[PDB]
Amino acid sequence: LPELLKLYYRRLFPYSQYYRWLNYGGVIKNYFQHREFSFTLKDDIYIRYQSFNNQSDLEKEMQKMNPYKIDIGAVYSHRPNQHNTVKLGAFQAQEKELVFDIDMTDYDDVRRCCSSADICPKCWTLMTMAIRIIDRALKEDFGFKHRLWVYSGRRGVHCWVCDESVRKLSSAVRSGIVEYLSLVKGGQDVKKKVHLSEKIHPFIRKSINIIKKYFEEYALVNQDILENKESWDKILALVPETIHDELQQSFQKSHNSLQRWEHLKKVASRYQNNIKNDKYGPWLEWEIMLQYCFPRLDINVSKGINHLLKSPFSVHPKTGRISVPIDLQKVDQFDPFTVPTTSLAPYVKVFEHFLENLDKSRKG
Amino acid sequence: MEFSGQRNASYPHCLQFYLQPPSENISLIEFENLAIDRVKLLKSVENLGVSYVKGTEQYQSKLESELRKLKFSYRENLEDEYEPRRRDHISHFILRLAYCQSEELRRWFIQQEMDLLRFRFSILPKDKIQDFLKDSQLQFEAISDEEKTLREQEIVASSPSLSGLKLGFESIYKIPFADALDLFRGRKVYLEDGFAYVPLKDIVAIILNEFRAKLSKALALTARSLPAVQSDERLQPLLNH
Repeated sequence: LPELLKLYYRRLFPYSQYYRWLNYGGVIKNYFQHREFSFTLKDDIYIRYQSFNNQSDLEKEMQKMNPYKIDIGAVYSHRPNQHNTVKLGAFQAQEKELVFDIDMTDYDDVRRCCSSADICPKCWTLMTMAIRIIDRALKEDFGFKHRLWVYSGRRGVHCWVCDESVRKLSSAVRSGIVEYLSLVKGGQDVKKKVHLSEKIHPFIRKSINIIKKYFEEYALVNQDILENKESWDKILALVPETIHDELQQSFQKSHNSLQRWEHLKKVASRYQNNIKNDKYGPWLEWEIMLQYCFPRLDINVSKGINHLLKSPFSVHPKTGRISVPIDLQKVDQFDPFTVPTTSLAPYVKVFEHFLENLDKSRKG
Repeated sequence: MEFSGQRNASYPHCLQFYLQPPSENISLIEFENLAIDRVKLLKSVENLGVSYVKGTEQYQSKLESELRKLKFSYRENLEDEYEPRRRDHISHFILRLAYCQSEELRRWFIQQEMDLLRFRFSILPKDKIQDFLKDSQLQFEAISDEEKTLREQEIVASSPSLSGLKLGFESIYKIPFADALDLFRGRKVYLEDGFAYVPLKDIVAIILNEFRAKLSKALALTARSLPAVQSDERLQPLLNH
């Protein structure tokens, strides 16, 4: 791995674009010098609180250490590489991009073709829906303009939202943003994770609209979510016990997940129309669809201003893949198995398009 | 035919936000009793709370009797209520220093102030809302009100709490989802493309929040800057007991 990283950090890493990104035109005094970075090296040796006076310092350090993994931190009250010179308690984080972290391993209770840190073309449709739902929310509902989506290198993607107002958000509002973006509740042992009110806020409506474009191909065809009793038991844990007998009988009489899901919707519709006073909510179909397709997140990644998350155009040590950006005009056409390990130019072009929008917004 | 022929400016409304220092004089017994009667009021708000549920008509009916008995500002009167308003203003400035002696005491009196403010905002007639929102910095401009009936259909279909009548009598105007923060993060009500179809009470919550922020900054200033004024402090023990 180190020789490939030496060549990569010499010839292929986009330093000018990276410095242009995190310096934000130099409008704010010593902003890039106050930016934190963190390096992970051979045998997982570790160096936190890196920071660089200019693009040359960044280039020199990344070529010197040749890190396996790089993480980006906050803008601090002082230069992080000089934090040993600062008074007690005076070294503090001040600003940070609103960062989201989405991994395929988080879906192991609903995906069936793969598990753990491995992925395949069947389950990566979840990441297409996840990117689209989160990005659409950030675009339309939150109104944030500059949103950089990046593949982690193996098992997921990261979103870096880079507006100035976004960079100045507080921990409480960051947590509120995640909570609003988190219909899927609870830990690994919680059986039912999505619950909906009798009448629904328009934010949720759009998620079902996106999911419908992929739910057949993903859930009913590739995952086959109602293939057998073991698979449909997990869905029956989401529904009233009064209709478990009827649903089991209908599933047994039905040949495949397509017919079984149609029967589930029919039974759910009849139960919804028949009984008002039950503890289960009426939008049962939407709850099942959302639990099997909606985005999933770690609130600790986003809430902490001083948190460290993986750098764009860093590398993965076992796959060898570069942490490339994802084109929002062509999300469905991205493929993690085609990622480079020159052919890197389209991803740098996505980064440069994002930065041209950023610069034009700053100037206009 | 056309014919030919001062304290109004101080408080055009009973509502006040303590921006201007009253640059005048006071008596010893005057500032003493102006503050002490309000200490009794602070306790009385929570005594009424332990009596029965917050903000009901029983609360409302008893509370105004407290104000008439205690001679401080009211639901806004057209005669010389400016004297109660300046008494309220002056005595508010005097009250900053007593229960700054502990953060728990600060929070205690802040909480009864929020309850009192919520009551006053609950009392408001329409003309008060119309003139105070324009005369204050609390502008919060409305946009494209004719669309409200499309949201009379959509909100009603989309909300458990709201109803078609609330669209008009809790008169709806367009401001962002973030001004209805608890409503978006709880996903309680119809908001769309980041915008909220908002009645006055959300702006009341914002008023209370910025009031708390400004008052907390003032309490920090009270803790720090005050020692030049502290030539006399004999009331402070009797106030904290």
